[PDB]
Amino acid sequence: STKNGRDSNPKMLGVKVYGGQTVTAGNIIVRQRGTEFHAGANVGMGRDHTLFATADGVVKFEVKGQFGRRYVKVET
Amino acid sequence: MNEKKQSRLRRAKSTRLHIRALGATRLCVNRTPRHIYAQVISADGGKVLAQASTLDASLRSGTTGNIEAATKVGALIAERAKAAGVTKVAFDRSGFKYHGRIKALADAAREGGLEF
Amino acid sequence: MLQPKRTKFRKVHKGRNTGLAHRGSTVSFGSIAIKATERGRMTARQIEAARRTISRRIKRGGKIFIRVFPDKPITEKPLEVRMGNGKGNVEYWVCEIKPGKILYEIEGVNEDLAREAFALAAAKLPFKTTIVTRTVM
Amino acid sequence: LKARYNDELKAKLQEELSIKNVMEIPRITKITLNMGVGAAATDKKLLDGAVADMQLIAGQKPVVTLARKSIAGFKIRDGWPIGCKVTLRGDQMYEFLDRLISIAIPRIRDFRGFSAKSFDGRGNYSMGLKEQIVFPEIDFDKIDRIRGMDITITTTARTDDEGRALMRAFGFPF
Amino acid sequence: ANFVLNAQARAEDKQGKGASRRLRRESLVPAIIYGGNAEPVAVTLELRELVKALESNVFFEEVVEIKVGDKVENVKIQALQRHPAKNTPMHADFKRA
RNA sequence: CGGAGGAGUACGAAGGUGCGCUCAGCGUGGUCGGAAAUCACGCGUAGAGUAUAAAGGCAAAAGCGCGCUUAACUGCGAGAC
RNA sequence: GCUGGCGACCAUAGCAAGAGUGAACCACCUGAUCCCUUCCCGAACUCAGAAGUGAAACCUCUUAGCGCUGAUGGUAGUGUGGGAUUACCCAUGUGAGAGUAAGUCAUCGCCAGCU
Repeated sequence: STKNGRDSNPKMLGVKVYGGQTVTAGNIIVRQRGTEFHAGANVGMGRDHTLFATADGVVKFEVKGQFGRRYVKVET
Repeated sequence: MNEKKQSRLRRAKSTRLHIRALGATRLCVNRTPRHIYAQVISADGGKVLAQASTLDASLRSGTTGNIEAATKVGALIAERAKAAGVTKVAFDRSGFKYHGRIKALADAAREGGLEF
Repeated sequence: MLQPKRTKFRKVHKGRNTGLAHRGSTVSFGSIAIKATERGRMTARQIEAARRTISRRIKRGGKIFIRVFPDKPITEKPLEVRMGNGKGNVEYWVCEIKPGKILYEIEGVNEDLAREAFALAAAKLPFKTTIVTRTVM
Repeated sequence: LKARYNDELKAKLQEELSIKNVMEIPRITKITLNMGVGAAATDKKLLDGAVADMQLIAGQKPVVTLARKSIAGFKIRDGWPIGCKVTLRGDQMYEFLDRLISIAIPRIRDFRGFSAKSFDGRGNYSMGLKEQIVFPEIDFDKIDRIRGMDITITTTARTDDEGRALMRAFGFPF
Repeated sequence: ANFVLNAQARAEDKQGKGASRRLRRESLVPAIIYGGNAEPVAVTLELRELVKALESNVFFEEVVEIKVGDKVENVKIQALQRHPAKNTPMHADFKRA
């Protein structure tokens, strides 16, 4: 007999909106377990580190700051 | 050595970042054992809108390093900012305790008529 | 018998053996060496037998460097056991060999003696080999 | 001391070390006393005895020091008091050091107990003296089992020789 | 003086994986010459000539002359690539000296 | 019926907020006190910690303290996964 | 041109060593009355100040010393079509990582004070 054979259900994480797409307020941009990406201008952060848009506009990704973090923002 | 200043900027960082995130005009104040300084800065954080300090010719002949001079500098910055056209600002203590000369400057500005 | 003193995991996937040996194809310790020109597997027993033959031929007059180590475990099913019911038990350890991999080097021995010892050793190995010497570049 | 050091010993040290700037002249910063009374978890009264003792010795309220990290070999663990300590700066350290240099060395059993060695290598000097008497405190009556205290002096003297020079000028026995 | 290598030009249509494999099937060897004050130049050599030159120890310390047409370059051998299993030379670097 | 591990809880503070603080290791000196308790000073360093398994994270620290407290609310909710 | 504050950017920008500045500023500095503070301490936070100093610390300049950046060429991998089956070859498109030549002791904005 074996002692293995367990696994958990999938969680479906990942980027939902890519750069250059238009969004409306409330749209979810990234699903992530930890803060792989950080919230920029017009982007909010949920209690499970989800990133969502707080304005209408166009999504942009970049690398900024002294620690070299990855940021996502919405341009109006 | 140097740890006083490093700690002070470490304490100032959180308030400065929160003010930047809110996007409000900032009233940043600096203190030194001899003088006091105050500036009004745009929300983006790159352009100075107004300034006032004891180095001005009006006060440079006085004590320049106590509560009385802080009140006058607060009145001066309030008047100059009101003339420039800013009304609602967020106060930035830059890691100093909200007390003494800092508090006097803030109170003088509020009395002068900047709502915060 | 060579074997890792400790391992993080007992059993590993089979994998695939492809490519050439860009690392470990240059003589670095001795003056003369034997390298494989064909790909395959080398077991701990084979490594031990080849080392013993080379040492006996060269009469312990020089140093022998072994540059292959068996760190991949291989499992087998107990026998008369049907398919399924989990992975089998570990039986022996092997080292993956890609063409160009140097197996043994010899230092401090005459070239004719070294070639004789390597010729003796090659008859114990499951792949074709060749003899190389140190060069400037 | 105090004015004694400021008016006299400053020039004396300046001429002794031939150092140009007055800010280079060594000065004593702080005095730290410690009792690390371990195994207190078994009894719990020796610790209050010790804090009362140092409160008597020095004119300040001592602070108890808890543990960091847990050692199974000893009976010690993270968040409980293991020792206690006092620090002194300014006039308090000058007065305490004067009382030390004056009245401690006569009342000890064996002289020569202190050395010009035991320098940290940067000008700070630590000495551990057994017994809590040699101070103007109450005698064996009204105190618990006697305890020994460690005292460290921390100064602005850069190196060992300057530390020794300042010590010699102040008048430690060694 | 002692060592002269005859080379041809290697134009842009003769660069890449396929072209290099075709050259080595034709039994030639691609090589690159770089060094101070000038732009790198790509050339091709003969395997037999290269092997003969490498057969001697002094070749790795002397200054050699590579001639392609009328021009001539004075260089030293800087790097060398070999086939892992056959030991045949495959590429060469020359630094201008 | 492939290879490895966890869960069937805990907490009125281990929740909220304002203010404040940096770990771990080593080398030195110093009563019992040593490899290892506590004290002081230097050196390279996130290798510590995060109630609990692992992964993704953590300087505005998401790690660690103190004062006051109950937003561990009621009615909802554009828009998304 | 020097000094202070706030940013842009986040090692070609950093670290380490060496040297320099007190007119102003900055820093060290004096005191503990009053405001305020230490699970002890005017050390830190805070107030009242000007006898001292540029020692420390911060800023500025020099150095390739560590670090960092980094070609060209070749090699590995790979989409499509064909030929083969220890997993490679041909046509066509694409193309690293490591290493080499080489480079680096940053570059800009807003305001205020001095010569």
